[PDB]
Amino acid sequence: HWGYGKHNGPEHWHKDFPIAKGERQSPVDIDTHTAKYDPSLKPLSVSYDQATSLRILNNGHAFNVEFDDSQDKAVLKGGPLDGTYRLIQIHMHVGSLDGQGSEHTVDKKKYAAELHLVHWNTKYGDFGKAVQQPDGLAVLGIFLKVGSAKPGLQKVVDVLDSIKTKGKSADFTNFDPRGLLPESLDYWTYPGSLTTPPLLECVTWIVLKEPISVSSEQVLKFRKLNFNGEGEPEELMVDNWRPAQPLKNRQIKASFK
Repeated sequence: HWGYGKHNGPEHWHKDFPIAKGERQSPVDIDTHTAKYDPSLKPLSVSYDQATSLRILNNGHAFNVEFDDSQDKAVLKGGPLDGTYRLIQIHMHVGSLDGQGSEHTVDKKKYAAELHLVHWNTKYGDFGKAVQQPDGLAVLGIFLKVGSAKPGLQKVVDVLDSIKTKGKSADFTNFDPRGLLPESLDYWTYPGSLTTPPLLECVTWIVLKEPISVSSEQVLKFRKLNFNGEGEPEELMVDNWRPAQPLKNRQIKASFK
């Protein structure tokens, strides 16, 4: 399998998934002095009104919240997107200390953590089918910076002990993902990939300019999950982020001045 350690980490990924060395790999560093402001990028349309969360899982690589995507109940539209994209999974990437944790970086600065609200293009029928298309996913990347407690993350924080080890999951209905959003919907966008195996180059990345805040106590608690299964030596799930990949001839655009 794979992970973030020295023996199964980001450097080994290409052996099982040769696309790891692709031309459109994620995450990437967002260079503020080169990213291009595009006046024709429409505003993001987040419609999470009837969102239906299902469960939270510790998959052994990160924890994730899975949603019911049987219909258009929690969708992303607008921005650089054509059509409708359904929310299926929310993943969190976190560091071992405040100075690192995010996968995307801004002028080389790593945020304490990064959330990935993974949505898939409805013209493809489903997620599995969508990851095979260059425009099958729209992933909203949201940075976390230490500050005031975020009500939305607190919902996840309260459940962390139920999913301490790999394979453990818990009911996670009535979770409103709007609570994970910053004030501003301004963003950066570029074509990229999944940041975890299979690393399929299928995503239109939408990385929000404004990080959401997380208290010290909340991040402390997010670093208490384990990569390992119950009964195996404790390996804290920290620094589960893939580093920035080669931008190639790709253009990162900004929806803001």
